[PDB]
Amino acid sequence: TEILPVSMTKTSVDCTMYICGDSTECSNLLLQYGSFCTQLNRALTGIAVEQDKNTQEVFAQVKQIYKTPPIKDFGGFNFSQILPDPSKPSKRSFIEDLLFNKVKFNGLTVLPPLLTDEMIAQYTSALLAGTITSGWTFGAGAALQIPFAMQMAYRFNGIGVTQNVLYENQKLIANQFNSAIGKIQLGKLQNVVNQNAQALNTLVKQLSSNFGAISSVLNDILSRLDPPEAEVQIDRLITGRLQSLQTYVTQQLIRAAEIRASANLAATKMSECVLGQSKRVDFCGKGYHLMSFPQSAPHGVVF
Amino acid sequence: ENQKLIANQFNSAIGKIQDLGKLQNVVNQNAQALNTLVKQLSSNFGAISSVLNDILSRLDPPEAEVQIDRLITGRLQSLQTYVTQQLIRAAEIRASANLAATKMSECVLGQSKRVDFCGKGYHLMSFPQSAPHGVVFLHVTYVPAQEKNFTTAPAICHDGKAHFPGVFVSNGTHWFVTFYEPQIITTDNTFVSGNCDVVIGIVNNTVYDPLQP
Amino acid sequence: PQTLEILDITPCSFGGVSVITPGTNTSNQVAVLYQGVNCTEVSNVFQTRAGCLIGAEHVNNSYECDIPIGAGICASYQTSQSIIAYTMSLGAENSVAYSNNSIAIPTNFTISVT
Amino acid sequence: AYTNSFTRGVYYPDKVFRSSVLHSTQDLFLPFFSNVTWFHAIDNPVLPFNDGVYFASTEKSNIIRGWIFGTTLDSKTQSLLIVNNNVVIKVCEFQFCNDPFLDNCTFEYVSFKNLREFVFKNIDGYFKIYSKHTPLPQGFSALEPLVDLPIGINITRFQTLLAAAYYVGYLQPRTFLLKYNENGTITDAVDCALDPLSETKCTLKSFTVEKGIYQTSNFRVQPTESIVRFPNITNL
Repeated sequence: TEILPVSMTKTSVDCTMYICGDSTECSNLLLQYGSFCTQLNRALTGIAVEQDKNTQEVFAQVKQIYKTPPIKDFGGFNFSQILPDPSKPSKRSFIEDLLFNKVKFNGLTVLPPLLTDEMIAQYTSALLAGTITSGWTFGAGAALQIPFAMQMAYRFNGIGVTQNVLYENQKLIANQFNSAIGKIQLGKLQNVVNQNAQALNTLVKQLSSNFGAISSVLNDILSRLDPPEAEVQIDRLITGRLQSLQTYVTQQLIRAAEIRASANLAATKMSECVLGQSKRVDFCGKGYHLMSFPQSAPHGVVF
Repeated sequence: ENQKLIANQFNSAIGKIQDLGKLQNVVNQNAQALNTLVKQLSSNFGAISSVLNDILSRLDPPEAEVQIDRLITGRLQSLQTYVTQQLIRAAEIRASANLAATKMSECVLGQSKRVDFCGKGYHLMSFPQSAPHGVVFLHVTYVPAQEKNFTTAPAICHDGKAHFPGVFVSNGTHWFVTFYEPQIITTDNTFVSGNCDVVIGIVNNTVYDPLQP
Repeated sequence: PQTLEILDITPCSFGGVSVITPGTNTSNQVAVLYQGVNCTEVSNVFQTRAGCLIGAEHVNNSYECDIPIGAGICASYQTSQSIIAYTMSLGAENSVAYSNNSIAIPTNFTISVT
Repeated sequence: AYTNSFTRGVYYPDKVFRSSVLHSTQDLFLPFFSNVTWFHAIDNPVLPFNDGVYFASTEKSNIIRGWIFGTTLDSKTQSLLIVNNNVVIKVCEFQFCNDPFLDNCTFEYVSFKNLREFVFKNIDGYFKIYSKHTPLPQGFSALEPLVDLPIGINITRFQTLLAAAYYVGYLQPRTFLLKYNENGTITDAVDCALDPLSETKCTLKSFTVEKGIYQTSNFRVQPTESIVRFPNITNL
């Protein structure tokens, strides 16, 4: 069970509300700094469009959407919580719910992802129904059918293992599948959620920092002083809060390069372990790899 | 007799290029980085002006050093911001350059058995093209397109022997081995081990043997 | 300070405002998304999880989408022709006829030069 | 009568030469599709002057030969006497009656098928006079600076005089994106604040917007009133 991250949370910032909330003379002096948050907004929009590419490269590896047939004689795995149940209103799978169970506004805006949790779980069930009913041949075009006891035999012969193991011990596979996921019921995934949370929380708490001026709130500086000397005091607040944004955005760009490296690894594992069999040693799990199953955990994928 | 399939499709696909999203994005991203840097020479950053001559030659040097100190901080933060964006963007391009080096080695300088690494379908061969600040791979791939539906069983015991195969395929009444090329079932690509209680789902049918004729 | 009822403070409705357009070589009318705000605050009104989407028309059908709206909605430009806001279709709803005896490889091949 | 000035009142904001650039300046130009007041002299009443006016006319006989810019107009505020025979410009004061006669002063100066557009301005005591003579149609023509006068006065009222169809405009501070050509003149312009597609064009700094979604600006709900509360009539 390999837990790979795929996408960060999409965040866009508005400068004139963050630095200069409900102030006009702060916006005038922010204009005097030329154009710093035109490029800050282009930096964060480039991150946000990148997360949509990440989710659409990992899960959307196939054009069609395949349905599990109403009779499901798929060799016997615990596919009740794996394949989708029609009981839940916000439709997912309970295994996706098990991963869902374990995992404000000050200018910052958390934009929603395009590919919703129900639509990702439809991509994943298409990949599961593609892998079971059609094997590796669904990676060329649409699905091209293969029986389950024929496709795992071919997944033996493709790694030099003789085809006489799941052909003789299927009840071992279904029981170990129940037990190993039973041990499961997320170190990498909860980490990514937490690093995003501490990044925004330090950014919000910077508004309680005065950066060496008389106060950290806008109205007290404006009321106590006048444009002779309030000009100096508000300059410290702006250049303090603008360094806080550039620090946050630079940390977001480095962290988005890490998630894209793990999104190209998850796209490579979807192609070479789910849509086929990998001959590579210890790439799709320790041992001799037969087949993988994608599972759409939140902001990630579970192989 | 399918080099005529290839050549036409090779000419059509080079035509469809004639009839660059990743590469033009890279050229444009460098341009906006350079253009924002030059426009910072018209920003005051809190000083009187931005042209260094009139800060010196409008007012006294007593406080001109203070005003130029605010201006030099704004220019130096703008230069540091540009450099740290170039370092991040060069790490992105180096990931693409290591992917293009891996595709040169494994798709051009060899054949990749990896699924969907060198194009969709069974990868046959690539050709690099020396595109501006990049490379264009003409991934010649063997893609079967117009679907079908056969009928097969987990193994086929003929007279008591479970075979381990090449794909057993069958158009509806007779069994073929297989790309969609129905070849005769033969024990050359299927080897005998076990029995027909030792592979679940097994049905009973002939397996042509080549030693008999 | 006058009575003793406890009343919250939630910030004013702000957000982005995006313009959904086709090409200027294609059309001239645009849609206006309002990000995050429910649009009792702020042409054809339409509410989404992304926010209000005025100027375009809801369509109960589903197509392979062209202009990313967000949260499972996409916009396009067709029927004269207008701008429509629909749920993205994810591809054709194929059903594989899997049996205990079935296999498939496609008939012909295209030597695809990707 | 009121009418629609489609794309009019777009002049050159500076004497800088630029060639084939999309330059965005925040200068007071007449807004697109604004409300301009058609008059008929069949007389010429008082007009509102706020931040300069866009004048115009449509004559085949050149009959308008006078501008009178003054607050009091009784040789107290500096009035003008611009005449078009050459644009001879008398900035000195003449003793006017209720209606000045048709058919001690300070400054004198000499420089169907016609439009006479005359954008005025008064910023930093620099009385700008722009012009364009193009034989309100469906088109676009930039207005060149014809003369400038560093008078340094305040004017707030005027009245065009002749010896019969003159229009007035409303100049407001508004962002505008310009389009210079190879020749160095203005061939197109966009207001970037009139309709949502226009402010897309400023954020891209282009004219041919491609199909997509663009974060043009930010939405904000302004406060409506004030609620200040202090405890019950306690002390007394």
